[PDB]
Amino acid sequence: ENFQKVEKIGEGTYGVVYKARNKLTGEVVALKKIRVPSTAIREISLLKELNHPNIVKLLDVIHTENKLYLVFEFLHQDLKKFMDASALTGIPLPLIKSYLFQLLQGLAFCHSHRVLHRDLKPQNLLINTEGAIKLADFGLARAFGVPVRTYTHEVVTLWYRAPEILLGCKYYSTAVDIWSLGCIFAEMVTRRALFPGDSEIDQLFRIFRTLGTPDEVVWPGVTSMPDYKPSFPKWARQDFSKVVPPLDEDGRSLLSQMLHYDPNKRISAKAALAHPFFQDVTKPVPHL
Ligand SMILES: *CCC(=O)N1CCN(C(=O)OC)c2ccccc21
Repeated sequence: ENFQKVEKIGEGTYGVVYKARNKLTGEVVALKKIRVPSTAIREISLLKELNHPNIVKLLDVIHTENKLYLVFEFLHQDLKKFMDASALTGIPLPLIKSYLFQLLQGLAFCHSHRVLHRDLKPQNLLINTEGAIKLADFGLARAFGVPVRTYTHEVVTLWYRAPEILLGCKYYSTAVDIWSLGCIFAEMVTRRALFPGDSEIDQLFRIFRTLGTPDEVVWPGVTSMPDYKPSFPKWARQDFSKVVPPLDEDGRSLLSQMLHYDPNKRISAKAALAHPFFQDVTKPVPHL
C-alpha cells in the first residue's frame, strides 16, 4: 500500500493500469501490474537506466508476491486518443513533424543501447500539454513477449508490425521500430491507419497491395523467410503520392525509406533525424 489508486487508466498488454499516488512522495504515477522469468528480471533492470526525455520514465520496479509492478511517469493522453479527437481537422503538420522528430530521438537513444520496442503503436505514444511525446513500454516485449491477445482477451494489433516479423523471422533488428513509426507517421498525416490488417495474412497482403509484393530484387532473402509462400499474389507497387497526400516531397522520401522492405535498407533513426524533412522542425503547443 505504498500507492493509493486514483483511477483505472485502462487495460494494458500485460495487465491492468492504474493512475496512483505515491503515499510518501505525493507523486502521481501510472502503475502497471504484470500478470517471474530471469529473462524478465534482467531485461526490466536494464530498462530502469534507459532514461531519455522521449521515453516514459520507468520510476521503479516492485517485485513482490507473484507479481511484477512497474511504476511509470504519468502522462495524460495517448496519441491514439489525440488522433481520434483530431479526426475532423487533422493534427497540424508542424505538430506531426515535431512528434516524429521527438519519437526518432527516443528511438535513436534506445537503439544506441541495443534495446528495441518491437510493439510501437499510437496507444504506446503519450503526450503532454506542453508539446512533448514519449514512448511507453519500451523494452517490455523482449522482457515478457508480445502475446496474440491481452490478459483480457483483446486482440493485440498487427497494424504496425514489420513485414519481417509477419514472415516469421525471429531476429528483430532496430528496423522493426522504424517500420512501426513510418506507419504511425502515415496515419497522423492521412487520418487513417495505413495497413489495418485483421489477421497476419490480411496484414501482409495490405502491405503488398500498397508497396508491391516483395521479391528478391527489393529484398534479398525474402523468399527464405519462414512463412514466405511462392504462391502469394503479385501486386504492383503504388506511388506514395497517392498513399499520403498532402505530405510534401521530403516527407514522402523519408516515409519511403522508413518503409523499405529489407530491414537492412530501411533508414535508421539517427539517419532519419538528419533528413531534410526536419530542416524546419519546431515544437508547437498542442490543443491539449
Ligand atoms: C529471420 C532471419 C533473418 O535475419 N533473415 C531471413 C533470411 N534473410 C536472408 O538474407 O537469408 C538468405 C534475411 C534477409 C533480410 C533480413 C532478414 C533476413
